Amino acid sequence: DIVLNPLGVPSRMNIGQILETHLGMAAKGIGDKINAMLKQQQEVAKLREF
Amino acid sequence: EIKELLKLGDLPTSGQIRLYDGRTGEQFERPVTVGYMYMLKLNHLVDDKM
Amino acid sequence: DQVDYMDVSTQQVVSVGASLIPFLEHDDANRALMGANMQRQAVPTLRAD
Amino acid sequence: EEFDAIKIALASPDMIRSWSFGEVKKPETINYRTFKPERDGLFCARIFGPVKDYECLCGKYKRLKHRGVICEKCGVEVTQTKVRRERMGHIELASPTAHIWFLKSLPSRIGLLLDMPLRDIERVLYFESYVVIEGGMTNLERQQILTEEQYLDALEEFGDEFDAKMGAEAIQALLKSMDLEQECEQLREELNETNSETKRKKLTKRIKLLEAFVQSGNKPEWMILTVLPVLPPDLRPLVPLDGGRFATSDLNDLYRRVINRNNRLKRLLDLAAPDIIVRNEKRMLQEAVDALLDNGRRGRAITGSNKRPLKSLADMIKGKQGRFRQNLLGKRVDYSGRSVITVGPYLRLHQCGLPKKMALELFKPFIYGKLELRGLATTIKAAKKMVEREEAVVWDILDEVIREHPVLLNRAPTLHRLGIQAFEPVLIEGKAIQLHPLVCAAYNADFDGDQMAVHVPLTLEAQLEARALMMSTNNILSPANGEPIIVPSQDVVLGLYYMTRDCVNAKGEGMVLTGPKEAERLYRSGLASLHARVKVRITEYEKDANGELVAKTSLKDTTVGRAILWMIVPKGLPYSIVNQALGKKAISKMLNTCYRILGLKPTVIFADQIMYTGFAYAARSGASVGIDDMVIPEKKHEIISEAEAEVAEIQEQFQSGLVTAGERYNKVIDIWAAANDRVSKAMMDNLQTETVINRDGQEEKQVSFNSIYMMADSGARGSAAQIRQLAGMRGLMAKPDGSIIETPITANFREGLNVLQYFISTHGARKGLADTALKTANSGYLTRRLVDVAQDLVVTEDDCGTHEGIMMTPVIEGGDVKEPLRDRVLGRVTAEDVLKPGTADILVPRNTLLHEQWCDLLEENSVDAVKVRSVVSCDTDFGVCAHCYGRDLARGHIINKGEAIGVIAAQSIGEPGTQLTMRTFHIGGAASRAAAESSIQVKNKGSIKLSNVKSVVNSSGKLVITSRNTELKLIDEFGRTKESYKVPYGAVLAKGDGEQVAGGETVANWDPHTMPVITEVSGFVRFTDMIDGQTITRQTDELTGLSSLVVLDSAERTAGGKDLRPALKIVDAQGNDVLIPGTDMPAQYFLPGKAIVQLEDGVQISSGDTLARIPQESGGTKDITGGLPRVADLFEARRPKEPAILAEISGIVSFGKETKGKRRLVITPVDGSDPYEEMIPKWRQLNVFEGERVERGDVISDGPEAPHDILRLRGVHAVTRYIVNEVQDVYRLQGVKINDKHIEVIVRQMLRKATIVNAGSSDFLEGEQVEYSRVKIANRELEANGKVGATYSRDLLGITKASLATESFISAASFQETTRVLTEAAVAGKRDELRGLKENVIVGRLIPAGTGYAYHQDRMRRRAAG
Amino acid sequence: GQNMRVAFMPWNGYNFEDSILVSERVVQEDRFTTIHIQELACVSRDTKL
Repeated sequence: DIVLNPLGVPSRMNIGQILETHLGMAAKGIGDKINAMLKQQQEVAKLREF
Repeated sequence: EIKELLKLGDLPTSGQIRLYDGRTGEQFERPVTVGYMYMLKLNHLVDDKM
Repeated sequence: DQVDYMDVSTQQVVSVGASLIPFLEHDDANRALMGANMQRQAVPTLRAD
Repeated sequence: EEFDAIKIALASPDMIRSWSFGEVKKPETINYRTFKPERDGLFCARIFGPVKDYECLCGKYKRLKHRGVICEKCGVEVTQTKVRRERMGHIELASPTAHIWFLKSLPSRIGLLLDMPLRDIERVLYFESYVVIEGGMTNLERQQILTEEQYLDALEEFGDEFDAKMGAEAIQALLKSMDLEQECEQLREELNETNSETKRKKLTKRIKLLEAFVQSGNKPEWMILTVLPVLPPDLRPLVPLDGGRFATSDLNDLYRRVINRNNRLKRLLDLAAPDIIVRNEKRMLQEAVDALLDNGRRGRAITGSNKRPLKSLADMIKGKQGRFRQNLLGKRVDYSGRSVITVGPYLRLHQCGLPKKMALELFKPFIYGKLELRGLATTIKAAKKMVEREEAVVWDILDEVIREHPVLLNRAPTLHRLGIQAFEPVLIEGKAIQLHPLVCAAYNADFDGDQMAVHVPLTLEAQLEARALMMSTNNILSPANGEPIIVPSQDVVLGLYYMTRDCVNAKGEGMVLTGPKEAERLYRSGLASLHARVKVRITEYEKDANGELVAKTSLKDTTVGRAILWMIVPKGLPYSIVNQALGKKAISKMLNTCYRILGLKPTVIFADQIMYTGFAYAARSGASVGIDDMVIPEKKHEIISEAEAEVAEIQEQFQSGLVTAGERYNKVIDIWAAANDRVSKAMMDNLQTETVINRDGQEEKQVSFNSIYMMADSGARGSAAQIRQLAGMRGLMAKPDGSIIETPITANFREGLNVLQYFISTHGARKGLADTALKTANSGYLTRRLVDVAQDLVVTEDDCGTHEGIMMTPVIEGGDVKEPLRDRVLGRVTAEDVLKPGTADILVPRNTLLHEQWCDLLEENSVDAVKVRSVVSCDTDFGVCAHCYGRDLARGHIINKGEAIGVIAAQSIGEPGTQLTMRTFHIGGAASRAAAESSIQVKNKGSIKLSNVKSVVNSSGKLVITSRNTELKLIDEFGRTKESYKVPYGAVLAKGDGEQVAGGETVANWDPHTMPVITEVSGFVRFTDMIDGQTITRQTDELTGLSSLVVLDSAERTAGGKDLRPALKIVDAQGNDVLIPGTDMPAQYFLPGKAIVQLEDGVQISSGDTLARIPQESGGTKDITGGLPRVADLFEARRPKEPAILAEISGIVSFGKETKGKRRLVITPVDGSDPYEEMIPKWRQLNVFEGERVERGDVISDGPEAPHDILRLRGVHAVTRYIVNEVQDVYRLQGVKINDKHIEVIVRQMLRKATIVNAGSSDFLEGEQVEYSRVKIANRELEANGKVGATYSRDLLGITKASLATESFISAASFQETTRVLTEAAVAGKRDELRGLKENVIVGRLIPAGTGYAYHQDRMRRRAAG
Repeated sequence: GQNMRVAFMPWNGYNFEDSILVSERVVQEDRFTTIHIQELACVSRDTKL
């Protein structure tokens, strides 16, 4: 959806948005897994355990 | 811990995945750092600034 | 025996408007200042998420 | 209507009355019922005309036909409303008033003309004491002050002859009764008798003021004020605000107060008020006049409406928010707009993208015009509604309105010339203006959400001059240097560099291709990468000797990306330049070569093609950054452990009591610096290769492909500090106030930081931020000053015919050559060709433009120094010529007539400082450390070649330089000067002259703690006038007999040893005298004050040291944020704290009487019989002991040198070159390439004033400051007529003094200090016939420069014809 | 603000100098959409006539 500019990022002596992007990718993967497990009605106990 | 959380959500531990261009469909040489972020915006309205 | 007092946490120095950054120690002081300004001058959206 | 000049003089009362058309008596403004002005009010309709458009007061005189009919009821002349704009009133005062700003303004010209201090005239005007106007009796005379009691005591005795009044009346009577001619004759007779410096200068200034007042035709009675003018009603408006309330003006209130006080004074005088009340009312009227003219500067300001005092005309003229720099220089302009930037090329180089609305609101007049042209609309009023409806035909016509139409873009602030460019717009969607990608370095505006200004030229003249002059295709170079201003960002361009790189031998390598198109097809089809080592059949074209092309086809070992880049390069550049890696400097050199070889037309196409190719291939590449990219070496933990172990060892040694505080601090600093260096080296060694991959069996070592290392090698921004802060150790931080912090940061931004290190780096980051934010204003002030100084430069003639110049030898800073001769004399006109034997005595023509071929010829011939025509050494009057400036840095060719020289140079000097302070500090900020102590090391291999040396072989068989000023040069086989060092007096060298030296050899031994006296022949020391207790003393030491005798100064000598000067007589073993070889004076060295003798009588003394260290360090600070005061004081001609006193006249120099320890330096020349004595303080250190045969301008004392004495003693060219080098070294330390011509322009503009001490024929006396052009014209006339000439003395002045000394008082007042300049122009009565550019800017006429050069020469030839 | 996908990669000039390139789904889903309220006051004042 959004494309940033990697030119001024490494020059401003700050990692920042890189770690934020990695953590957001982790959260989005967790959310996609939760959504995929919720689209089915296998077992609520499995959802609780996950 | 970030790599562990990425591995939990069934994601690569490197946090850098290659993409496909929406114009030609060619694969890039080096992978791309993608993920979810939280963007904000000031007032800065072009309707008022212009 | 040379320790007198201990701080409560690490967020006691930086205020909320500048500590809301998820990764503060990975940014420069000027970068963190500009980010705190852009965050305190933000604008709400239609559907808050 | 066209005025020729602008005259300023004193106004006459009758003339002020004639200016007005009625007298204002009542202070009534309006009525609370009707808004009609009173018939005797401030803005009455009878005095200043009608209020409405051709309408009387009572509304009876309708039918506008009635013009100039005075009514019988209201009495209003039916005219237009603009009549009130160009008319003023007057007020009839009862008692005269003294003009406040005529005596309060320095240097109190009233007190100078009256020969009376300011306190006396203040006590007289404020009715504190009485003054005698003219005394007929022999008791008192003119200018005698008497108090209240003294006046009563003197009035009861005599009568009918003691003339005395109160304040203004007395001063007016004195000015009326005085005679100017008699006083001038008396002053001229008194100046011939006495020559006391202070009194002579005072009387000279008084005579100058009197002569100016006489030649101006002004009257002394005009100094008082009896009828003051009234401000026009339109300048002081009174209109109701939108909130149902009224908005008054402070000037209206001031005029009302003045009128009320005048009415009260009249009522008091008509009713015979007492003396005290009359004095109080007159004092109040004087205070009111003061507040109306200059509100509250000598006392307390008048309290305003709520809390703040009113502003008067003096505040409207002098203040920063005044009219000058807000409505004359720059102000609001019609047909303008402000918009937001956009990030996308979407066009070509000379085109920009604009939204439909900009022309929606600005091109509507053209829309209506071309609507009436074709007739698609009925009338203009209907066309306006049709445009407001936004029809399709409206946009169809606007598309033709915008077809080939110029438009000016602006970024605030506009520092350099590239800040104002012209383009052509194209209608797009989205209401943000797009900006060209390559003009980001021209406007110095990053794409962070800035605002751009859009302006539209209307006249065909302005449209054509914007299309031709200020086009991005025509203006491609920077005005600072001949290098292309396109020094780009864009990791896109980094990816271009990556295309120009190599990689592993993976699938795709091992073929041969026929041309770049085959490689392009192979890379686009998706078969291999752009790193395959593939031989390409490159057909390269080279220019011929006449201008043709030479075709040659051969195989070249290269890659696919380099072949594509060569394909992008047109058929006008060689292949040997692209055969290497293309970084920042590489593409900069490529663009410079394409400009200097091909021209200007194909360069734009090449730039567009290469930028489109870069964008496309970067979008196809897909680079990124990640945590896994930046690796951390495992040796960092070991280095930290070693550092903390060494710190613990230092602490253990400090606890034992063996290391002090400073030594421990320095050792800790050095250890942490070494640790940081080792960490950086390990980081580089770990990040450089990263190429452990088998390459067809055996491995291969190459560079890595990490995003950070690639971005650093390509040079997006360029910094290793960011690299070591992100991957390794951040470095050392400094305390906010005192010193550098002892404990540095060990972690980095990859592993995270704690609160302590973050808080300790934040106070330095914000410190640097505040520093650059506060210096961004000092830089702007410096640019303002530099523009104000150099503003009257015009190119009138091609050449002036001057053979004198300056031999510009390449100044080699230290060992490495910083600026060679090629980069120094590029674009200069040479004169007085020096014949230097090179290869076969190559001759150089005279007055020829130095091209790249001439530069190559000079490099092959290895010319030492070349003499050119400098700006200071010019001869053309009223500015400079084209041959003394050289090649223009804008067009690339020789500059023609019309183009300015001063403003461009000022902008080019002012822009790099601001650009650096805004760019470097906003990205990163920290603190560094610099070294102080140096060592002895010679790396270059050459031969010793001394210059101006008088050395002699000593007893040890070595060559010791026996001269003061001697620079050790290093000559090579090619015959050029490489190294140059300052050799102190008495330095023991290693070799002689002509012998070959090696690398790393001690050539001299300039020990700061040991400066021995050079002794030629050994001899027994004889004590002459050296008695213990009288002049010297005895001090018992701890050694085995090596005592120390301290020669006491005259402050502790006895009464008998006053004139007894101690010396050291050198005799033989028997007692005979020894003469100095070469002269007749015997060997006798006089020991200076505080002389230390090591050995007593009986043993010969050797290597005497009677000096100290006294280490004093000069400037040369860090980045421009901390160095701006240096260049500021350099351009202001500042005097140093320790001025180096130079020798005035060459000859025998000796001493004299010394009172209180102050040294006296008497100069006794061998030709001049009159001695010259100089006062030297006691604490000043001298180099020579008695005196040598020094020359004019010899370094006597140590420390910095003052530029004022150098110009007077050594010469103008020497001080000019010194100032140029001193200013250029600051930019050399910061890495800024600025040519010396911009500095020489300002130097010449600062040397436009000189004094004349002679007996001439024209109006030139001793001690007058005349413009350099005027004295040049006078010398020309004297040489053409054959009369006796006059010798001038050039003096150096700062920015403020040279600006105030300009003949153009308009620009000097608009810049700063407006009121004093106006008073000087009114008193002296100058004549300004539109000389400066600021005058033409204010009056809105054609500039006498550039395109207006034709109009300027036409008006000049018309004035000369009649 | 709002949570959206972000990728660090160059382009054809839409990420020239620290800019932001967005997609169409951001506008289609009403993301980053605000509501402005401009005041307009009409006052009635009687004149002297």
